[PDB]
Amino acid sequence: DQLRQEAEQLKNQIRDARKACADATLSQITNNIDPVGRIQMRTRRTLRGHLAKIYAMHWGTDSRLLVSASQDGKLIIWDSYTTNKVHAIPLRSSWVMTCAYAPSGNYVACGGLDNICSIYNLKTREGNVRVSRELAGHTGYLSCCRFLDDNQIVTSSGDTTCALWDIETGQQTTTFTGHTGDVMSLSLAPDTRLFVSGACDASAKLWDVREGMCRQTFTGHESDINAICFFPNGNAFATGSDDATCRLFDLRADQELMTYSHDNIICGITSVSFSKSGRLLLAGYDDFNCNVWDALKADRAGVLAGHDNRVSCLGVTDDGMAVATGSWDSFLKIWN
Amino acid sequence: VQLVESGGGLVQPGGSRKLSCSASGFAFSSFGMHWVRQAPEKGLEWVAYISSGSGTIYYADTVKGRFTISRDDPKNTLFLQMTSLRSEDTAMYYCVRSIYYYGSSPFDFWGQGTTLTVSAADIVMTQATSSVPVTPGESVSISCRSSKSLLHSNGNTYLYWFLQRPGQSPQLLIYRMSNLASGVPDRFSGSGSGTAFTLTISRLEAEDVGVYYCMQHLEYPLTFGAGTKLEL
Amino acid sequence: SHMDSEFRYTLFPIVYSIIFVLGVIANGYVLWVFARLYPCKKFNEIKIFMVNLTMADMLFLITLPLWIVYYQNQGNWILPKFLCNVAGCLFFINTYCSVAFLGVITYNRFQAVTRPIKTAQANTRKRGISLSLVIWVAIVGAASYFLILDSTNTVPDSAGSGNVTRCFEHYEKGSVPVLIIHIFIVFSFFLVFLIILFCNLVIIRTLLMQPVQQQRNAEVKRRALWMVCTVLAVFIICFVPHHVVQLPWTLAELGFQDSKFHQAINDAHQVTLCLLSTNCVLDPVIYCFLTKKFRKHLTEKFY
Amino acid sequence: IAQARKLVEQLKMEANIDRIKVSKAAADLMAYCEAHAKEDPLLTPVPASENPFR
Amino acid sequence: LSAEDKAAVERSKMIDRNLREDGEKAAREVKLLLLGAGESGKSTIVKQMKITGIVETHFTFKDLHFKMFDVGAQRSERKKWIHCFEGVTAIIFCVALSDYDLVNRMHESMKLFDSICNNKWFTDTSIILFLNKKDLFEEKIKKSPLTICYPEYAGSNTYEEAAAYIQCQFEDLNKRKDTKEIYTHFTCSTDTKNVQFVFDAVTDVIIKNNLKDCGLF
Ligand SMILES: CCCCCCCCCCCCCCCCOC[C@H](COP(=O)([O-])OCC[N+](C)(C)C)OC(C)=O
Repeated sequence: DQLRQEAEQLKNQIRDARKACADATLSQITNNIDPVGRIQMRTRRTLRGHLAKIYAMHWGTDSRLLVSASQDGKLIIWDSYTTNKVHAIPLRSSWVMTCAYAPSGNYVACGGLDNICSIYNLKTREGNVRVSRELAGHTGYLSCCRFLDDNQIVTSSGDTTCALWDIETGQQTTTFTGHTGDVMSLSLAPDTRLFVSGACDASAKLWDVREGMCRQTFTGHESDINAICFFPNGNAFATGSDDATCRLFDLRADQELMTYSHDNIICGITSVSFSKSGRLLLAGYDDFNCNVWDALKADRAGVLAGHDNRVSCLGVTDDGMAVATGSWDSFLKIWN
Repeated sequence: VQLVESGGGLVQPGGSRKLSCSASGFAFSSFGMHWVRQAPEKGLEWVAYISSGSGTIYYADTVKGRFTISRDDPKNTLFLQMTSLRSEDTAMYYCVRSIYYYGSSPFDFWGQGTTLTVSAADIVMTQATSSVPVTPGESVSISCRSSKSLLHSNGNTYLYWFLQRPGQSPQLLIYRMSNLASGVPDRFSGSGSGTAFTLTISRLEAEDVGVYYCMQHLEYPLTFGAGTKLEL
Repeated sequence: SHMDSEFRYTLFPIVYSIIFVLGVIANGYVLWVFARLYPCKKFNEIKIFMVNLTMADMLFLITLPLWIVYYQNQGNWILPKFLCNVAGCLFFINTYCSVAFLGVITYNRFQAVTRPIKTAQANTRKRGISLSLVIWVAIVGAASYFLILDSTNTVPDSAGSGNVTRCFEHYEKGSVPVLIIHIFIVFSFFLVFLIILFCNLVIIRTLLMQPVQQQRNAEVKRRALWMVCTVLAVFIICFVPHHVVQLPWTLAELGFQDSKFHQAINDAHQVTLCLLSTNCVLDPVIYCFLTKKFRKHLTEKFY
Repeated sequence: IAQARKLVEQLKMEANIDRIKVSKAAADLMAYCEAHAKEDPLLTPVPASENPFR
Repeated sequence: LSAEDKAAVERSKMIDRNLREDGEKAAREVKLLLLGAGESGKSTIVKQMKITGIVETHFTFKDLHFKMFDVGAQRSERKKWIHCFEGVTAIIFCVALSDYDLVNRMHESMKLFDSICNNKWFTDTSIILFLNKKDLFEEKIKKSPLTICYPEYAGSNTYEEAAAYIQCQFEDLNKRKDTKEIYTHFTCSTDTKNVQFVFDAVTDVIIKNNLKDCGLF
């Protein structure tokens, strides 16, 4: 009976606490910063060969090997510097939705509507990629997956709960619960000590890999969260939802700092990515193109309209030399 | 993995002979195959090669025309037909496996080999060092001088160090001089610039006793080294 | 030859010029769309035949000005003597390959409508390319003979220098080769048409079968029927009169059958070539500009 | 009874988080940006002689 | 300008040929999406047809292959995984007629049908509505008045009329009728004919696609 009143009181208390820190807006601080100007990129290489919609793609720790995932049931390993296919992993479930690339380059994860995360080992004595481990136990479609080490992987499912799986064992080590909607995105910090998850509740929850509890819950959106990307520094992150507006949260400020939205954009944000310096925010939209925003002084710096279908995923290399953009048109283009 | 060679023995000069290399324990269809001969008390030498799926075949100009290499993926067997055999073809033929892609390690596994006795422009790999007795517990340095600059435009220099133990088949010690093969201890380092290369062994062990071969993989006319024998 | 209609010098120039403009614009648009819409993944046998038809029509148009100027010069050829044969052969090879491509396209449509399952689960690029190359090579080989054969003739005229050098027309007393090729074309064309008519009639019957159960694709079926009927009517009205007047006119000019109604047959033959060019323009319009997307792209641009 | 209890527990735990002024956060953000501005191949152009994408 | 990259290019072209072969092989297989308000209507047809999350049933009929994808176990948000089946050949929606007096069930079925029919991705996808449980419905209609489900049903309690009224109410949900086709049919546990019905419904869409590709429509 009194628990709901106490919850409302705590909500108002945290609201007032966050408001007390709202001294000045990011624009008031960045007024002294010069504009970035027009940013025009060139499609250096187009990676064609898929026979279905490309839904997910991830970059490796070498800036040359990138994994792709489409609805055709194939996982292609592309060599960025030569557009050559290195490996072609056949999938048992063509309904894939996410893909990951291990930091060392020896394992790649894949999941989707099968409620199973399949790990494939690339470094084997044979000449064929074999299944390492099949992690099962989720009651929802796998939305995103990212590796922490060679024996641990964080996976978000469409059951309001995330899970940390240990590969060599195959069981769950930490179940992160607290969401009220289907978890759609995951982004791990550079230190791999804490990761943020965006779900279908207009809220992004931060989680630690060891304890297993929610530290901060950032709100402000008005629709389902579809993309999230951690800031290179590791103390902030951007989140894009179907409301046609990206929002930057800071773990230290504990609230929003600035939003990215234009009156002409009315569609959702499917993917978001940051540059090496964090000054350029890449945003993939359903208008068959991607846009670049200034992280400090919100302004659209350029457009990467080079696809015929929705831009599924975006990826910026660790060195920030090029940007791989995938779309449902079966093409993955490398802009630079 | 397993590669068994058959068809060796005493062959008359000028006769025909078919050698069969049976493979097992891997995707034979997705691995290129090489033939590397080794005459009695002499260095290695490449003979022929087939790529994955028999898409590109290569032969050595020294024995071009007389050797016919073919593959059988359904049965996973590499056939080598030889006609007009001369007194120089007497040697032990090794059936080597390889694979080519970004980060690959070619020439990983070498077959046991088959002995065959017959009764009766290229990149020269100058291996000045022939034999050097070294005591255990000390550092060893094996030099390799090449004729042509193996440093390709892309950057990755193609040069392979192999080690052959007495009475055993050689194995891939180092590929590209900067990446160790799966199964080699962390005691062999490579350092190469232009045409000079050096293999450094920190701690010598009994298993390291053997002949070292420096083979360049810049042009398909592969030429092996002379050999560097060590002792325990 | 002596039979010379004078209205052809005043009729062909402007008609041919307008046809050239319209057809070259249409072929440029069609090539633009086919190049920037259908990648290697989206090239089927029907699309291969359609792009070959576009190229053929384009070549025919590129050749038209050479005859426009000829007819503007009172049927007197001034350009080199070899360009005359070049253009005369280009004209015929383009027209007759276009006819063959239309025929094979109608045959493919027949196969797809009658046997949808057996056609939707098969690759046709190989057969399409093979048939295209075979037809092109055959037509080029047939035209090479008349390319090397002298086709110019000095016909006198009522003037001090009336030695008009006719180009690919007005031949002298009968020439067996010309009759042979004319007869050949007439026969081949008629055979192809009998095939096209059979295909179109079978498609019309299959569409208007009126199933006992509720019709699922009423709108689709009606649009397909209208397009097929339009294409068939255009092809008929444009080509059939040509080949009716063509052979009898040939026989009359070559002196084999100097039958009455020479001037009437000649006049009926001039409007038939007019129809052939009008068709060259109409075919791509009715084929591409109204299929599924050209209307969509036009609306998008205008919207 | 457990749902609301966990809810209030999470609320108070999030309320126990430290407070920081947004001005300092923006200052740190702009400092990190200007510190790595020269190391951004996208923010600033890069010669093709060294760019790995010819 | 290559020392050993030729082998990598050969491998790449070979795996490209392999992917192309697999694509052209999987391009001649019909894809069906099974949906329903309850397992009662879905599992009956799943087991009636010939030979974890999603369930893939592959069956061949008259040299034509069909892969039916059942996503009933996926209780997550449908809006986040329904877009994957945009290129589905047809949507087989099963509804149990013997469910109006087993409370509201038919209301949820109609809601789901309207949601999947007027969706952004299924603007032109064909829908085959299988009304199962014919015997139980004919048996219970005599006892339970149909007015409980349709308060505006001013008719007789006979089957040949109540079934027609239900079919009309289900077909009146498509706000756009000229672009979509609804294949309504009644079935039971011993019909064995639904295979031919689905085959005809798929051949219709195949003929439509051929007319589109052949240069018509
Ligand atoms: C599938 C359909 C038919 C397929 C068979 C295809 C075979 C292709 C044969 C190639 C024909 C080569 C040309 C030699 C054909 C020989 O044409 C000779 C002329 C041209 O007759 P015309 O119609 O009055 O031409 C005047 C029109 N202009 C002057 C504008 C050109 O005829 C005379 C004067 O007797």
